Amino acid sequence: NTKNVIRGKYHPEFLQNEVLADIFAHTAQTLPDKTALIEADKTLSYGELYQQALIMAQHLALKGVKPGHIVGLWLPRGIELLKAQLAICLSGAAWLPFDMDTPADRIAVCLEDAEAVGMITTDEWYEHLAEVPQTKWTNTELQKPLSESVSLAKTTPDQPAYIIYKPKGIVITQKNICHFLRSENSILGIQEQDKVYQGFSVAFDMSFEEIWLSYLVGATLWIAPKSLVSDPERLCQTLKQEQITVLHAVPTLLALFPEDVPNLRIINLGGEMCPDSLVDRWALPHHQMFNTYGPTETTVSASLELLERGKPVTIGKPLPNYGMLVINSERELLEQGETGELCIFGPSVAQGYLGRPDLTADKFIENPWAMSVEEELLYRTGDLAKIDEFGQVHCLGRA
Ligand SMILES: NCCC[C@@H](N)C(=O)O
Ligand SMILES: [Mg+2]
Repeated sequence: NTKNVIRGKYHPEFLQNEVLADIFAHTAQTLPDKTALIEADKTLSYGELYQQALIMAQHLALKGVKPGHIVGLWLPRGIELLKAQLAICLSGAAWLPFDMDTPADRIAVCLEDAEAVGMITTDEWYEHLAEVPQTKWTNTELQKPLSESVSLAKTTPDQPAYIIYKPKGIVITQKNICHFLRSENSILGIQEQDKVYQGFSVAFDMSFEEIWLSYLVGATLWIAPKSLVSDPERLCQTLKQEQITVLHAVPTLLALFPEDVPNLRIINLGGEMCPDSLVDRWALPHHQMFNTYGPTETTVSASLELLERGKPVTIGKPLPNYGMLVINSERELLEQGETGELCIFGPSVAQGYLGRPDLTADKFIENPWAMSVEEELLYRTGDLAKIDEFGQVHCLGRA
């Protein structure tokens, strides 16, 4: 019996024998005629999206892409970016996402580091990649008709699903991300009826909360243009105009909203702990306001907190099947109250840092207190924390 190890709810059924392609293919076959993507006035259905991405994936397979390969992704915000991400996924490979504003030299560095077999871009952007040695395919050429269908080798849960980036490549597995999706959505509860704002760059974790939760339940995505992403008041009006029901964002953006958006079902605030003033402003009755915390090394999020006016803001309790404990300099578990390094365990702990066994073995360590085979690996956040007399974890800055 120990009050110094804090777990999320027990849900072994969130650990399935699945991969991202399985989740999306299920959603697309179940709701082919449902609209999946919205870009201004263009709309694509789940069935249309699935077929187009499958054609692109067969083209990747023809060009030599197989499960376990890493494919760079660099396209403008929009339907084509998401379709290309999905095409990489359907091919069985993991994608390395690049923000719109990534300099070509950084792209080259990341592709080299990951040993990527190639990357997807557009014709317009293809010219900008002269100094990139790796193979560069255009969505256009990958969308050409095929004279015969190509069988796609399936990938395994232990294979990478994506790699998030001097550069540190964090390797997230199919297992990691599929479990994270099911775990967080058991609490958030994104529904198929929802209309979800898609404003994050695919290089950030919260883009997964936007896109792939929606894929999981078949919600509809309204993809924000680059112009809108930097205009909080124009965005505050756009959310009302399009009647978006789900918004993932960081506290500062919400704090820059002039009025309320009453038609927002769920408000998931990542990035930073929400200030009390923003809670009192937005934790309204017709709003379910959440604050999600977690390092990229444990798949998007690790804990989630339901915000309420007058309830002090904390990082919440771990997500289902996630766990948190506090250790000291000697890598040994501390009794409650005595502060130390916050560590996270569970099935969504990343594989580690790509091609850097030194640092990986330094920060991903054996868990001597695992109560199952999914808890055998602790990621040391580098944060300092303590468990209070309420079983709640409190962050206390960096080490
Ligand atoms: N919901 C989590 C917020 C995003 C944070 N994990 C990050 O590393 O960017
Ligand atoms: Mg991090």
